[PDB]
Amino acid sequence: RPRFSFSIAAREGKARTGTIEMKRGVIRTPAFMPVGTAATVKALKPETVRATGADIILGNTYHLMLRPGAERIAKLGGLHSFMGWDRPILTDSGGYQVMSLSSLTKQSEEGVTFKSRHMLSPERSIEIQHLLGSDIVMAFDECTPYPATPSRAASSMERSMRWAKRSRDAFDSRKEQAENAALFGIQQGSVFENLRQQSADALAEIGFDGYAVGGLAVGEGQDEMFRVLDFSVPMLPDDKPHYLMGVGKPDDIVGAVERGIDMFDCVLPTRSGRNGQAFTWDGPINIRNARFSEDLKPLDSECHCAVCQKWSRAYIHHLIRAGEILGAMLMTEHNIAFYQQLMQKIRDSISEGRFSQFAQDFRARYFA
Amino acid sequence: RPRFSFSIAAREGKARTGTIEMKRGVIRTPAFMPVGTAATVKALKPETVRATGADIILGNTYHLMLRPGAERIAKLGGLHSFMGWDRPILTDSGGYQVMSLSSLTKQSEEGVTFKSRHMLSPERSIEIQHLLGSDIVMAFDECTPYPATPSRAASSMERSMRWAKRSRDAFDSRKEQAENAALFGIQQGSVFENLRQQSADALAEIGFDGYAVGGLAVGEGQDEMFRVLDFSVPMLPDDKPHYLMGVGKPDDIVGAVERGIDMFDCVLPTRSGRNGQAFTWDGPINIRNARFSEDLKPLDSECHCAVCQKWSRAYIHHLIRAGEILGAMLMTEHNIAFYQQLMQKIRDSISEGRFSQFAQDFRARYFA
Ligand SMILES: N#Cc1c[nH]c2nc(N)[nH]c(=O)c12
Ligand SMILES: N#Cc1c[nH]c2nc(N)[nH]c(=O)c12
Ligand SMILES: [Zn+2]
Ligand SMILES: [Zn+2]
Repeated sequence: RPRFSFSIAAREGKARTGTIEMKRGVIRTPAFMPVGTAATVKALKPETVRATGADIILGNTYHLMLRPGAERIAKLGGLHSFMGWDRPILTDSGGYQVMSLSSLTKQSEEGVTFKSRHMLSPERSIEIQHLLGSDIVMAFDECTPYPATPSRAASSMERSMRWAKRSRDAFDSRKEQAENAALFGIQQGSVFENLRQQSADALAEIGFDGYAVGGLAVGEGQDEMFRVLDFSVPMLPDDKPHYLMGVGKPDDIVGAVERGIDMFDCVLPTRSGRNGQAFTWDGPINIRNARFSEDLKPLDSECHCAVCQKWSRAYIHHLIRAGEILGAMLMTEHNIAFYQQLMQKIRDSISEGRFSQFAQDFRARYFA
Repeated sequence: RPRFSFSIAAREGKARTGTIEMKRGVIRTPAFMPVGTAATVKALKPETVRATGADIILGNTYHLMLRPGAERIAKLGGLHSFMGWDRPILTDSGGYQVMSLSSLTKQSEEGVTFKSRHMLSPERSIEIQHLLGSDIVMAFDECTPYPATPSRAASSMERSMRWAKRSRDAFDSRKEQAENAALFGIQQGSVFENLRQQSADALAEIGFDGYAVGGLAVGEGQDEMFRVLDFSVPMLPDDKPHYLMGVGKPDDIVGAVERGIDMFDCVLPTRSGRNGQAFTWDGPINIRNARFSEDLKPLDSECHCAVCQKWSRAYIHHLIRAGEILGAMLMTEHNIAFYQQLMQKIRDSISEGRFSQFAQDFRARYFA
């Protein structure tokens, strides 16, 4: 297999379906990436993640650099061996999380220093991702808070683009990395069209293997995110993957595919799983609700996951109410499976030229 | 398969190996029973429990009667369907737990009433076990606290024996239960030989499918428990299973088999698993200890479990230190697997007439 090859096998409007071939495996697109904080997809064995249909998972520069340490994981053989996932891993660069989780920060042109004292810069971020043995490396960016004035949004975007160039060069500098991994740039600009264009252009000029749409999962309502996607994704190179970071709910995902996005990540299925929220084709339910205490149906009536073929709502209800680990396990497995079944339905419907009808049908039921 | 058939296929000194055939399956003896509070073996899918080699698991009258409720589980189809375990289940009667976990109790000849207001009596305990669809029903007893004066120990034992007769008759009264399940009596008497004899005798006179040794897991040191086992187990009918309740550490188990016990249960492998204690043939280790942070070996060098073939100490160390659910999962799977491998080694060595040498060899290493 090649280092990186994105091929589009079918299209419908702005939506696309295909594959990314990399050395550790093939990624079917549009793709949902379970998130794996902190070298684990919470409450799932790797094999279980794979069984739900996941082709790739996300790891985080920020958390692993604090625990257990980037150099340590490198010493132990890389993230894949450490956690037992042998397929592609995309690592976020830390750009977001450093500002999100740190107890104290100092931002500067050089990078960000923080307490949880550490510095994170384009160079270090790319080095950490290297040490982890990431397959898809993210540029070190700044995720602009929402809302943002045009001035501050512009300043932030410009910095991110300078950091994008520094990320590129740091990646290319490391032969082993350049030859075996891929590098994705990250578009910023808040919700402003001219800034998103200048950002798209700076990224394309630098050149990346894929293009992420940053900053649209930090407060924007769906209508606003969709409006920004409407003009923003066509700015990106058509022949490269389009990754919407941090999105999202099943309906976010469907609308974003309708707008040209090929890759997604979100903690919602996992986190909300452990809190008792289960996704269904008729909308999300809270399994803790009293009305499920003697409900013998599965979580969802059509889901093929192992959880739905074996246990009832009533049981899972009991587990979560009891704070039992197996509840978290079952809820999470179901939710990730559901997300993967959604992606398959999306891929298949685009392949067959009936995606717009799928999206309409999905919405009708999900929102009923 | 018959309702109940215990056959002894080989012996060595007081130790025995064989099988219990029941309608839902065969139990290899000596047997370790993972404990399944509250309709779950914590952090394991049923299938995972089975894969470690478990033939039967323990459920608890006390906890399930409070949550989710005995009648409710009966409504939903019985404990086996509810939790997805289709093999034998032994249910404890509540005798122990009511006094152990309840917030307020009133003991009387009729039974125990408690707040966590509920009453538990021989009749209700047996009815609850029925409702759950238990395969091996335990008599409702009183687990005498340790230490105990001879007077109080005698009074407690006598009550337990009256309750044993009431348990027997309540069980026999329910045709469905009498025909498909088994009933085990429970010997009490504290550490006193004459009381253990009177108890053994009252139990044998009543007649049960198996005989448990109660009250030896509530403070007694090993030397004392072994001394009491030394005279107590020969008092029980030889041709019926001998169950030591609540025991124990791997070395407890080996010494108790040496004294004629065929069945064990304990929360140690599960609970201590989640707290970071892993069993090894060289003794238990605490995986949280700093010295495991870059240790690439498996939990144990010889263990065949899935955990030891796939993940390192270093990873599991990281998980538990991070309070990750997958740490609890992996630790628990390993620990139960280890317990089952111990039981297999015991069964095989008795079958081959080299159990006394196994026990000596085990102790030498484990205590090295
Ligand atoms: N919005 C949003 C984001 C979610 N994850 C992100 N990660 C990075 N590196 N940048 C981003 O803007 C975001
Ligand atoms: N010792 C001890 C025991 C552990 N579980 C028990 N369960 C019952 N019913 N009785 C017992 O004495 C004990
Ligand atoms: Zn499901
Ligand atoms: Zn193991």
